Amino acid sequence: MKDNTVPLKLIALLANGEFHSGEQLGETLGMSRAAINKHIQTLRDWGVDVFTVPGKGYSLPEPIQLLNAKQILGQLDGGSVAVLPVIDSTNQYLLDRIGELKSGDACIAEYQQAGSPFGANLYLSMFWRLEQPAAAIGLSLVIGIVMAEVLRKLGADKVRVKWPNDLYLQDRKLAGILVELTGAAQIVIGAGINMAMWITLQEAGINLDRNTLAAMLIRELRAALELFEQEGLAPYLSRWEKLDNFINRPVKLIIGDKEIFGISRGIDKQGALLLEQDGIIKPWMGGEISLR
Repeated sequence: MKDNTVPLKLIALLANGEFHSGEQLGETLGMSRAAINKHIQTLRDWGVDVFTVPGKGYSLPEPIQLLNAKQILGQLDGGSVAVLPVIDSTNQYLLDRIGELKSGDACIAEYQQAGSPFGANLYLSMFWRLEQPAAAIGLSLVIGIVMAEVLRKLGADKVRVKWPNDLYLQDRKLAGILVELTGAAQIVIGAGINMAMWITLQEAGINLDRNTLAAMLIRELRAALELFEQEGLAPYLSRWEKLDNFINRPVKLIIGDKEIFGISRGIDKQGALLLEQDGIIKPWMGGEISLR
């Protein structure tokens, strides 16, 4: 894989949001001001905002945070966790290593070359092997709960879930989850949170430490999945209820070509959407919910 140490090392230098000159950078990095100039371009290539001013140098319109493996692993117990601020995709990374992983192994990033600028979002993926493809929708629901739960704990109180895989805030999307199965069912979960700049944590006054958020999520996700793996959904049913962004609200459910109108009533014990239409209530196992 490509080596991005310098740019990173560099972005780290500039991170404080102040001004720094090539001379300045060069000596700390031990290299020509010509090189620096070269690495600045990269940053630029990653969506990073690095302003330049003649008799002044370079700086960032805003100080920032960077994943820091140390910190993260410092607050975790066991299991591999690959912290790669820069990567193609968190999911593929895992996908490609299906044979060397274990349930719980993870991968974290703040920029995906594959696909959104460096640091705007938090990416996380985790691997898990269920004893039996018995979950899925179940699974996705659990992931939203936890994540919503975790965010709340750090203070983003109005975070809610959107069946069956998004997180919402003020009726806008803040995060998305994805689940992928592999032909013992091998799964790779992935999620992306909108940290900073559809809505974002910053956008709404919340300013979390990303390393801690990463830490908790992994911890928490790992706990929840093993709970899932043996009790299924039962233990979340009530939790889902308190978080449902749309429960008892009129929604529109697009299922294929079909645009179906109704009132959300939550989910069933199987994680199915309960849609009530004209005094009738039925469970739907797929579709895209939207506000109507």
